[PDB]
Order: sequence, then C-alpha cells, then structure tokens
Amino acid sequence: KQCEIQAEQISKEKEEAERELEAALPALRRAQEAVDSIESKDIVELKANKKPLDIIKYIMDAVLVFFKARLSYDESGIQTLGDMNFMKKLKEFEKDSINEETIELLEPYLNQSEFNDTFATKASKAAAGILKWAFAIYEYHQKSKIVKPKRIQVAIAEGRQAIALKE
Repeated sequence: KQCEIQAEQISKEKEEAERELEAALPALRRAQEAVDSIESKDIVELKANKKPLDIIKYIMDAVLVFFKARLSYDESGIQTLGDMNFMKKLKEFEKDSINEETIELLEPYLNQSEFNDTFATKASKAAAGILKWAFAIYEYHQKSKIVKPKRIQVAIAEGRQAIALKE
C-alpha cells in the first residue's frame, strides 16, 4: 500500500512539475532561440559606437552583473564582448547560478517604463532577445527553490517505489 500511495503521489507530482515546466521554460527557450538567431553584424556595429544609448546601457549593466563582471564602465563591457568565446557563452550560462542578493539588487533596477521588447527592438535589432532571456531568468528564480524539494521528492519516490517492490 505504500507502493500504491507512492505511485499515485509520483504521478501527481510529475504532472504538477510538467505543468510548471510548460508554464516557465518555453519563454526561456524562445528567448534563447531568438538570441542564437541574432546576426553578428548588429552586435559588431553597436560595439564600435562612440557612446551607448540609455536603454542599451541600462540592460547591459544587469547583463554584465550576471556575468560576474560587476563593472559599470562601457570599456569593460567592450572588452568583455571583444572575445569571440562570448558567442558560445551566450548559451552556456544556467539559471541555478543566480544568487538571491543579485535578484534583490536587480529588482529595483528593472525600469518598468524603459524595459519592453517592442519598444526596445526599434533601438537595436539584437537588443530585443536578451531582454526576454533575462526575464525568463528572473521569472524562474524563487520558483526553482520551490520545485527543488518537489524534484528531489519525485526522484526519491520513484527509487523508493522500486525498492519497496523488491522488498
């Protein structure tokens, strides 16, 4: 009867986890696909600009903060973008690396009048993707914390059901 109850609980927990994943992850997947589709011409042209725009600077500050390069100097961002390995690093960073203090500091910096995909696309074609990607990171932090006990419980419940059948 523990096998029966745990089978039902595993089914319910897996359904809930799949629903949460369908709710959250596809935004990140679409943002990452859009980022991968960005041509190098736009980034190269914007890198050589004499001065940065307000919206681009504001988003780039948070983007560099996420990359552990906590520097507000535009030259630092130019140096970071100079390396070609950044093209790989766009698809390498994960969401679990986010810290609670980082989100707490970035939440005030989220300028509601300024951030918007449609309005920001006019300023630069490449700027549109990164925004949503960051949001899918900010809209997944504090939910991975909620799902982590659920994920662990699902794995342990499946294993324990198998061991219980053997016993």
